[PDB]
Amino acid sequence: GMTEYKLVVVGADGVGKSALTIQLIQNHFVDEYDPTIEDSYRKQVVIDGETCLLDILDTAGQEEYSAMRDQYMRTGEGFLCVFAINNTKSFEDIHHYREQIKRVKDSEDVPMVLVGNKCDLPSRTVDTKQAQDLARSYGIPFIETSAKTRQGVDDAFYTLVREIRKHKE
Amino acid sequence: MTEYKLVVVGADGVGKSALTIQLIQNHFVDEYDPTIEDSYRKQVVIDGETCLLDILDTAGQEEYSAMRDQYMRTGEGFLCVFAINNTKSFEDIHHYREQIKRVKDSEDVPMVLVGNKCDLPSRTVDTKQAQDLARSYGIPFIETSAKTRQGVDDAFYTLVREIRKHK
Ligand SMILES: O=C1N[C@H](c2c(CNCCCCCCNCc3[nH]c4ccccc4c3[C@H]3NC(=O)c4ccc(O)cc43)[nH]c3ccccc23)c2cc(O)ccc21
Ligand SMILES: Nc1nc2c(ncn2[C@@H]2O[C@H](COP(=O)(O)OP(=O)(O)CP(=O)(O)O)[C@@H](O)[C@H]2O)c(=O)[nH]1
Ligand SMILES: Nc1nc2c(ncn2[C@@H]2O[C@H](COP(=O)(O)OP(=O)(O)CP(=O)(O)O)[C@@H](O)[C@H]2O)c(=O)[nH]1
Ligand SMILES: [Mg+2]
Ligand SMILES: [Mg+2]
Repeated sequence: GMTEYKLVVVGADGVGKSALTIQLIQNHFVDEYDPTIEDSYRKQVVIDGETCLLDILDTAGQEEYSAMRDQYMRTGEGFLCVFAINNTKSFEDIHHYREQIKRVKDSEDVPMVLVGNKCDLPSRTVDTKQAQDLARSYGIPFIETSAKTRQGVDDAFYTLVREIRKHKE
Repeated sequence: MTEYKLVVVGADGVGKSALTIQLIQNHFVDEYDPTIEDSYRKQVVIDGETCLLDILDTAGQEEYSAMRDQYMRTGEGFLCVFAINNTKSFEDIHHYREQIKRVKDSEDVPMVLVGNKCDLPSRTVDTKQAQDLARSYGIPFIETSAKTRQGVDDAFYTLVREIRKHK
């Protein structure tokens, strides 16, 4: 009936990790840029008729983290790997997050969703096709999101829960 | 690429148009403008599949239901919408469900029960009562808000998944 899920939101500086989480939890867009150290949020949601208690870890994008990172990558059940569609460097950084999660988990089969955030902006530098091809090579879903409009936000989190559910079964 | 014909039904002022406009245009319509009949196309990716949604936004008023049996036969899936602060709109769900089943000549019709206006603290219809009704119908129940966009994609995507299973 009731199941807890530990979700981890990872990605480079300013991709919108906090804004995506705050949209899901508080139903509003944060226009401010306030760097995260580490925050966690709970949310009880119904996904495919099942009562899920989400425990979401919102991580720091700030580079030079071999600190606290391995522990949450070990504890986390599923990962949202976020890049911003107008930030090519954040997309190139996905390889590093994916590889480190796989290394810490000691598995090639880790519940994960590739998230292309800021899809409300007409300043795209990363094509949907290139990100779709990367997710296909990883064997993971790819979802374009906007923390501003809330487009794809529920889809990204719910898809990740569905991926965790499949892994356990 | 797959086309999906979706029909949004429900009583007067439940937010059928606002839910659709939020999905198609990513904005909330504050104004109340009664619908006669409108349709919208939207290309979306659902579970890796490119879907072309053809959404029919219907009238909540009886006066504009001349196409009702025809769109209930043509429609592949139905969003049956009530407003959580309108008990009469929840009681009206029985009529929409029964007419869809009658026109389709089947008890197995892709359908999602939608409890809209969940952003309002003026609820008159409990989540449990609506969950129990959806359970008795054997259909999913999703609470939505066209204002915040909470549950909107979940409601439309769930309906596409229900159609996909039926097919
Ligand atoms: O399933 C049920 N849960 C309910 C329940 C609760 C309430 N729980 C509320 C969550 C509170 C988490 C708050 C810290 N959670 C913070 C958090 N969220 C994360 C998400 C991903 C990864 C790590 C974390 C972490 C951190 N935890 C780590 O180990 C860690 C490592 C490195 C890091 O850097 C960060 C972290 N308490 C219970 C005690 C006994 C039995 C049941 C329960 C319950 C009641 C019930 O009637 C029936 C069923 C249930
Ligand atoms: N237009 C637009 N802006 C966004 C979106 N998501 C986040 N932003 C903006 O980007 C900036 C950074 O967002 P934030 O959510 O703090 O990113 P972050 O990845 O958590 C930053 P850190 O890694 O230091 O914790 C903010 O000004 C925020 O308003 C989006 O989907 N669209
Ligand atoms: N607070 C809140 N208001 C809503 C929501 N959805 C619709 N409304 C409001 O309800 C009113 C009617 O919405 P509308 O989308 O026209 O409803 P409708 O069911 O299409 C009306 P008709 O049946 O005549 O076509 C509008 O004022 C609109 O702003 C919601 O989720 N939350
Ligand atoms: Mg942050
Ligand atoms: Mg209308």
